[PDB]
Amino acid sequence: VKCQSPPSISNGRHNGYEDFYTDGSVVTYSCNSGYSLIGNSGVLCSGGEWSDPPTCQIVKCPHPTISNGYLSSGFKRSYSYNDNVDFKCKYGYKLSGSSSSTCSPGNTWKPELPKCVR
Repeated sequence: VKCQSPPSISNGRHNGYEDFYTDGSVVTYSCNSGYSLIGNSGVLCSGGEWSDPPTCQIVKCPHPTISNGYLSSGFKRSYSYNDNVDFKCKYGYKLSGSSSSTCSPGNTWKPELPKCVR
């Protein structure tokens, strides 16, 4: 079985390091300047069939806010895919949820923002 170069994708493209993949190979796809590449940064042609291909969407999360348990490690007026914001529970409060989230590739803060509780 063989795996020719992968076809284009969601407004994105593919450019690994060859033009005749076969099996167990991978291709780091590319997204238009502005679209985030979601997935395992590399398609996976296994058995002559490309699989688990990444996406080319816009990863612009809202804001990693929370009940006083805001973050104090890396928070910018704007973020996108990654940018893990650590949540500093305001005062001796506990963060019910996750004290460390990140601007995922779906425009959000995963895991679910934390909750500063007592």
